[PDB]
Amino acid sequence: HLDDLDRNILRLLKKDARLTISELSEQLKKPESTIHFRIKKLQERGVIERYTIILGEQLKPKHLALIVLEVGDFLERYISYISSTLSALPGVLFVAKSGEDKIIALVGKNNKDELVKFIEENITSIPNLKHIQIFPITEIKKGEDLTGFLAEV
Amino acid sequence: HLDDLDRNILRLLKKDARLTISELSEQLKKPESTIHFRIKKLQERGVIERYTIILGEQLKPKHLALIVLEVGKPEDFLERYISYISSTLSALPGVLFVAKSGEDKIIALVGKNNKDELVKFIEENITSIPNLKHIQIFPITEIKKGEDLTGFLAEV
Ligand SMILES: [Au+]
Ligand SMILES: [Au+]
Repeated sequence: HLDDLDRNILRLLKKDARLTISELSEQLKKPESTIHFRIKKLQERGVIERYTIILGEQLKPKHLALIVLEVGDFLERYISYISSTLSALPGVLFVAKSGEDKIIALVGKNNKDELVKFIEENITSIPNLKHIQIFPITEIKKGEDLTGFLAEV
Repeated sequence: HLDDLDRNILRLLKKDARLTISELSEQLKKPESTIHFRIKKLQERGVIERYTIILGEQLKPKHLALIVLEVGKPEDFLERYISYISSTLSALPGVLFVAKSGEDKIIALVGKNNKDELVKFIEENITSIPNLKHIQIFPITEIKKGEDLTGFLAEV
């Protein structure tokens, strides 16, 4: 399906999605036609799903915590309720189900006491409620751009 | 300092960064030269940090897991030991995502294609790490907010 030309195109566009057809041709030493037709195929077959931007600077939250929460058939539904409630809240960047059972959230605020207060009013406050682990993120070694990607507004 | 027009431009670009200035000016009802200037300015200040693509399900990992490691004992040695495990993990295929929590934990996001490749991954690269007090594995069953994370982090 994908050969090395497709993969090289995708790698360049992951670093800088502004790169035009003549630019990729000059960087990849392939004719402009060839590249044009490859890109057009990656887009029609959904391999490139979407073009977006990474936010930097004053729009990445300063303090991040990862939270894993465990609730104690009504169960499918209660996790659905908690997770839509968390999804609607500002500074909640990522929400996922895990097993039956569990919710993973990444939350971010600009003040650490604001992040404590937020946990504490919106998460530790959920009824039935067996366990919660909070993992404040002190540094990111790989995937630093994730915050700028998930960050809203 | 950001105003409503700054935010509105960013929202649309976060939506679809293929949107050109003339399309943004039509959608926002602002002269083209204002949009243009605002975009150059956000790019210069690093508010728009980077333009990227999100990969489609052919290149996304089908099975994702979050891993939480807690080190028992490697204080200057703890810091250095975590760096070592961080760098070892980062160099591995499928590793999305590595972060340090507090002085003693490593958080990783791993994608593979089966259950299975993940089990085999944990056998080989996680339970082989010496001096770990705790290992937790949280399979991602369903992403509710942020589903395009794995298309963003997917390596090719
Ligand atoms: Au916290
Ligand atoms: Au395992």
